[PDB]
Parts: sequence; C-alpha cells; structure tokens
Amino acid sequence: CSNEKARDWHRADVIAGLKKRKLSLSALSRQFGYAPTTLANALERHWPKGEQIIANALETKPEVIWPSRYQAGE
Repeated sequence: CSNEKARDWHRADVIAGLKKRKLSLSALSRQFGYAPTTLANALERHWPKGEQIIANALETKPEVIWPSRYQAGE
C-alpha cells in the first residue's frame, strides 16, 4: 500500500543498519545542531544535505541508502 518500504532502506533498515554500530537519529541530529524533527522528517522532504549527515556517519554516499532514487548520479 505505497507506504515507503518501496526500494529505499525501510525505516528500521536505516536505524537498525546504522545503529548496528552505535548511531541513532537522535545523536546525528544534535551532533550538528538541527533539532531531531529536522533530521527525522529529512526522510521525505527534498533535502539531500540532511542525507549527507546520515551517510557521513557510514563514510559512504547517500546514493547507497537511496538507490532506486538516483541513477549513476555522483
């Protein structure tokens, strides 16, 4: 039913996968300053700079957590 578990990392695939080490959206949020609401709703509002915050934690690219959304893009 639409929802959001399409091709992107499920809501738990994001935190479960990241937190698999020692990360939590509440920590990445206050670590830069943006309140938790910003980072949270950063999963739907067009704002790839907030995705860099999360991907920055895995030292990877946001294109890895949202594949079917980009296309060979950099």
